[PDB]
Amino acid sequence: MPLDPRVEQFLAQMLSLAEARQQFKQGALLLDQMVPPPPVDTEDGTVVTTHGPVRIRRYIPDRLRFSHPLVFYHGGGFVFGDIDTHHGLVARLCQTVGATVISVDYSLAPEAKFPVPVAECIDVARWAAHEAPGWGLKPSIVVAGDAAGGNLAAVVSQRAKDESLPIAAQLLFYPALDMVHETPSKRDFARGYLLEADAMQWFGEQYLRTPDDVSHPWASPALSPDLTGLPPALVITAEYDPLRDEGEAYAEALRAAGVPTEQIRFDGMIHGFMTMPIFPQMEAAIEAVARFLERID
Ligand SMILES: CCCC[C@@H](CC)COC(=O)c1ccccc1C(=O)OC[C@@H](CC)CCCC
Repeated sequence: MPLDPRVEQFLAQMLSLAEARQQFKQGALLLDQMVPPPPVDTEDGTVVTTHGPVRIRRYIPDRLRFSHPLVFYHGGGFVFGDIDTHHGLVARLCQTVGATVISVDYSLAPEAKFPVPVAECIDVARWAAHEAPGWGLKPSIVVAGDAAGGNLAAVVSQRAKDESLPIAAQLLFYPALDMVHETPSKRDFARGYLLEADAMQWFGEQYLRTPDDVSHPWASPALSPDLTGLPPALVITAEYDPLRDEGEAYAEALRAAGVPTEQIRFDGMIHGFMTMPIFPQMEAAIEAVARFLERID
């Protein structure tokens, strides 16, 4: 419950759009150098979405143990990140679960704005549902994402029924869910825990079209008043993350809507930890993912 010691060390030791994207990529590949991912067979590809081609990467496990494709949406505040920044997480998800994983390079803001990545993420999920029989898998997919990518996975899940899209589960890793309400964790951990109040504002300015967008349910899936019938859900939070309370409240709300829900707070942890392989909690959370999906298919 105190701040993990390795996290403390991490936090102690630490301007242009293109080069802000760059330092994000460099921070990521620096973590991967320090703690290399397992080897995994991949193949690049493209998906035709209603907003353009979107690059994807398919991960193939050494040993296929799971009978649904995972579709992973990377985080980074809708502004940063890509297939490469999240390779360390996706590689381990692929090998630990023994699932084929579709990692998605959706359109980043501010070039694309809300709700372009929502539509594209829906299109890729539909693509994967269509391909699944030909991979030898069940047609129902698992959607998954971290932070901003958890937001997308949550919106995709809520829109699944309307869009005739089969989803077997949703893995939300410290997701952003509510852009309207100021929770206690948002106030208590506003500064100093990697993800900051000022950054969250800036991401919002880049992603949304106008301030009114914050209350739209495809920006804020938490405001959706009827969560009955949604995909079984694994919701992971970090204790010391401003996003913690919305994530946890959402899992509570799903539980009360009859949705089979597993809720896990990682104590001592901060936002982003599932892409930070310097922390052993990253692999623990990946084992949590593998255990949860055993209870699915
Ligand atoms: C090896 C991979 C490198 C990246 C890794 C750190 C080394 C993880 O970083 C993060 O998770 C992260 C860090 C800073 C800013 C944003 C994020 C992020 O994903 O979500 C931002 C949230 C803001 C609330 C979107 C909500 C918009 C209202």
